[PDB]
Amino acid sequence: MRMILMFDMPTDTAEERKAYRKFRKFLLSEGFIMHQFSVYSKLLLNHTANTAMVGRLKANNPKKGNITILTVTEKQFARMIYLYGNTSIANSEERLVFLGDNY
Amino acid sequence: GWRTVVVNIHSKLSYKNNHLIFRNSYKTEMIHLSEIDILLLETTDIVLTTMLVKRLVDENILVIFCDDKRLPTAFLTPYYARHDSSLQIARQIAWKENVKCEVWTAIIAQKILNQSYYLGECSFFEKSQSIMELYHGLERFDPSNREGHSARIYFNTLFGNDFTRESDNDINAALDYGYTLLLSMFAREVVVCGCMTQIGLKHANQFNQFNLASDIMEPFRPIIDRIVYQNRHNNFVKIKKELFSIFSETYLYNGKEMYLSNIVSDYTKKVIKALNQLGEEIPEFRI
Amino acid sequence: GWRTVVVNIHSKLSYKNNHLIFRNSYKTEMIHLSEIDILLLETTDIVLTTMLVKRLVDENILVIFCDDKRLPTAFLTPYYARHDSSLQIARQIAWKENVKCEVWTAIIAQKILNQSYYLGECSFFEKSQSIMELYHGLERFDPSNREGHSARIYFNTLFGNDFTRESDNDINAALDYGYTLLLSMFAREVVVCGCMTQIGLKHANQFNQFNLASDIMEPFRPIIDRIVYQNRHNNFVKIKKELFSIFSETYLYNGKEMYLSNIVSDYTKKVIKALNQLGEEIPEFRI
Amino acid sequence: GWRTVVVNIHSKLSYKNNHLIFRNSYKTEMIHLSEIDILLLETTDIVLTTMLVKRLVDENILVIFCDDKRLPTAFLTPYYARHDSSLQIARQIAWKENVKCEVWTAIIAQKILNQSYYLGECSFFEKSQSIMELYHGLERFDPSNREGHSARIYFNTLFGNDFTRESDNDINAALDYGYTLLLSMFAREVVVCGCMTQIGLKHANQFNQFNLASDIMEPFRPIIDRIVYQNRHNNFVKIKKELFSIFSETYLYNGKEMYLSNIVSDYTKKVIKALNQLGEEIPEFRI
Repeated sequence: MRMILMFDMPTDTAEERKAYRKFRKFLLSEGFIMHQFSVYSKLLLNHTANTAMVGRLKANNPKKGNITILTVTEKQFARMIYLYGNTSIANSEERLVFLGDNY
Repeated sequence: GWRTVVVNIHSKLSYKNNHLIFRNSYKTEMIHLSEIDILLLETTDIVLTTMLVKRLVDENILVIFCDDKRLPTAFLTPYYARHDSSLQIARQIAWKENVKCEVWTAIIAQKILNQSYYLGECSFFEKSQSIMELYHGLERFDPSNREGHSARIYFNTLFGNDFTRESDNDINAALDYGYTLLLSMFAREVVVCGCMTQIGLKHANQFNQFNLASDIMEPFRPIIDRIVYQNRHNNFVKIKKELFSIFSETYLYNGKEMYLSNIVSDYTKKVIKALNQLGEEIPEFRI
Repeated sequence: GWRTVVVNIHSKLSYKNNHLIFRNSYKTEMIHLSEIDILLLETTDIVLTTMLVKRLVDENILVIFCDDKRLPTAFLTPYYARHDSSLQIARQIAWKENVKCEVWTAIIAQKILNQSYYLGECSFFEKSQSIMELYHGLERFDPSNREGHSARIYFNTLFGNDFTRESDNDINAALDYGYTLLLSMFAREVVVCGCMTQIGLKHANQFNQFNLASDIMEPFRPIIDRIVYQNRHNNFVKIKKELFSIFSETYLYNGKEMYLSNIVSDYTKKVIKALNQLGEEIPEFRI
Repeated sequence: GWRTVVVNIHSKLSYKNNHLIFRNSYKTEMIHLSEIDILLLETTDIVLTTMLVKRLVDENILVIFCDDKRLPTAFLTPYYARHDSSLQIARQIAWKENVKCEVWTAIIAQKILNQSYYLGECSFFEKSQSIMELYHGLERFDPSNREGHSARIYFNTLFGNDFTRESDNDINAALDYGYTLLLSMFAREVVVCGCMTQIGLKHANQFNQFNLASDIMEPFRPIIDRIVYQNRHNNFVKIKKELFSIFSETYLYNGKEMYLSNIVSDYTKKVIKALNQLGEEIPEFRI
């Protein structure tokens, strides 16, 4: 089960920033990878590990913290497109793909 | 697969969950294998796993390995693409010289006709329909060598009288590059058909593994000659890029407009079926 | 009859006392029925009467209708006492391949010669000498097909090496506009001759329905490319205004200085009569 | 179009907003062009505009012009109905005498069979048995002239022994009128197909523009013969009106019950497709 996780929280206060750093380090220690800001994902082996991970995430959530958890298949995970104002290549149907000089 | 993935950058490639995994320090990207037709490695700093190579052999994806100069060095050839290969070997050994010389003669006629159509769209006289005249003069066993004369008059008319195929200029380098890529795709198609690639349909004395794929790839050379003629003033890098744009561009088959890979696959299929059925129908490709 | 009545202006037609009454805003003209031979209507604003149509059925005169584009659309077909042109179409169906190849080669030679001569008037000796060499090198069956070897050098000489016919620009649209007007005039002349325009002089391509007129109008094509070369900087509207003055401008025929309509008429008549009589004389037009 | 518009009255016709405009002093009426199939002008006092004629040519609507006697004089024939005509001319020139004589023989067999069906519905056992014997005796090249004998016995049995096809009586006048209308519709269908109407499928020596449309219209003659036989006692005007009621009446095709125009269009389409495909299937029409 592919676990997509979004994380947001007010960062204004210093205690809030410290809590954000602590929660992010906890997410990295648990096996989650950060694709972009507030965007993370982790591959859970089965439903039991997913439930335990949900309980742990609820326990480690900081004050004012908000976490969105969604379950996604590998086919939907490969179809994930990220557009930075340039969009991800995986969503593109282009025939030729260049990792290298685009010339 | 519909997608030609070219890797010019140093990175590590792995195979995970029917997905090609591109891992680098800057970023990581996953591309499904079913969408991938051809895999091209243009540098010597790329790393790969033998498990991903096995998955590529099972997926029947052509893997090309280039040199430090980026020119292609060696490509992977699977031993068994399909079970019909072992049954097709007996038919290839049972082929007749009349069918081989007939199909090869018709293919050479299609190539010369495609040159006359190319320089008829590039619009010349002696070059173009002198080559059409050589096409009407083509005969079995090729005693007059009208194919080599059509090539000499073709390149000499396009690039100038001082030009030659034996020159080391970037024009002939790009010509050999496009002939190497098209020869790799056609050779992979012949591997899909299962027949022996080393056996040619023209000269039984010449022994080369690429002979058959070259005979099948003869009619498509003018497509490379066009972009080579347009980009001849551009640098070899931009010419190689325009040569890579041929995979993205589409061409009009007699039936409908299709991609180059589909035209090569269906053309090779009709050629093999025509060879096994002794010339039922000859596929004709025109620009 | 003899005189061919053509109406290019808004007007009304009536029949009174065996006399055709043509009424236009400027003046009224009455023409005897026995004097008229072929009747053609150029525009869509002409008004006619069914009684005059019946008198024309008794008089056997051919009625030709045209659209706003001036291309002939429909013609009147009587159920009895048919016109001689319908009997003349059978000879067009009987046209030999040798006569068609001779007339086609002569037309291509005239067009290429006009292109080289126009390049000589533009004071390019190398390009005009090359196009003249291709003109002297043209051969039958199109075992040369230099009409493009003169084309590429001619367009590259006129508008520059960067310009081409495939690119989308006001120059190419202007060339297609002039070729559309000349195709309308020559097509109207072929319709006056009665021969079917679907049967072309070129044996290779039957795709176009105007192929006969499109092949006959080739020797007059460079006259459009001259004005398109002079006005090339102007917008497409101004190029259309300049190309619209070709009807008013007078050109030099071999015999005498004449209008373009009479020149195209005599050329078309000589072409048709030469095709039916199997090459008595080939009309030659030089700029 | 589904609608046959007949104008016997003096008036002016214009084209406005894709609408046929009928303007008269008493009243004005507008009829859409898409609903209009055939346009018939039965008088010489009708006025029309060349723009409306061009719109009728683009709409592919048959325009018929009659005389003061109201008999049809001349109909409008468009030069190009569709782009497939120029490609179909080469196929018509490539047709074979075996396919022409075979299709024409089958069509004549369908006509004689329809005459035997008409005499069978008329409860004549000896006449329909004799016509059926001539149908079973029809052969290629028609050496016995069983078609002309079937026509002579048909008209001589229907109208009496003293009757003949060369008579000037209103019976033969109505027969030639219905043959002229059906010949006009079938000729318009042949113009829609694009093939040459002057080339017949029976005798290459006979040269007539209506030959092919007559060969296609041969099986439908008995439909006119029925109404002519029923209304023979009525005046020629009422017989003409009953002949005009044929367009409103429907007939049963082998597939289903359809209108006469649809049966003629689909029948001509199957005939042209059978001629180009060399007798794949022969459409059969029965009363």
